[PDB]
Amino acid sequence: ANFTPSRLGLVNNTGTGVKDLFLKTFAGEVLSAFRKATIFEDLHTVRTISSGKS
Amino acid sequence: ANFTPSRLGLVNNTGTGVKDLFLKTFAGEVLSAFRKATIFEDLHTVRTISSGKS
Repeated sequence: ANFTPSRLGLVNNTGTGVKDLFLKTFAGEVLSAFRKATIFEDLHTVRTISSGKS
Repeated sequence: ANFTPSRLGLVNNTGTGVKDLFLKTFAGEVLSAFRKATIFEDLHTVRTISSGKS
C-alpha cells in the first residue's frame, strides 16, 4: 500500500456508506413479458359483410 | 564366493543397513491437482457498471 488516498467516496471521510453520493444506475434493458400462442385464429372460417346486423 | 564387497553403505561393517548412507533424487516433475468443471460462468448474463451501489 504505502498510500492514503481520499477514496473520493465518503462525506466528511467518516464511517460506512461509501456510495451514498453515488446513485443507483439504469442498466439499459427493459424486461416486459412473453407472448402467448394463438392457434384458433386459423382452423375456422372467416367471412366479411358490407352492411347489416347479422 | 571368493568376493567380499564392502557394499559402500555399511557403517563400521557391523549389522545390516547397507542403504543407510544414501539419499533420494528429484525426478523433475510436480504433480499438483486437477481442475474442476465450471459450467455456470456462462448460462447467465454479465453486465458492468462504472459507479453506484446497485
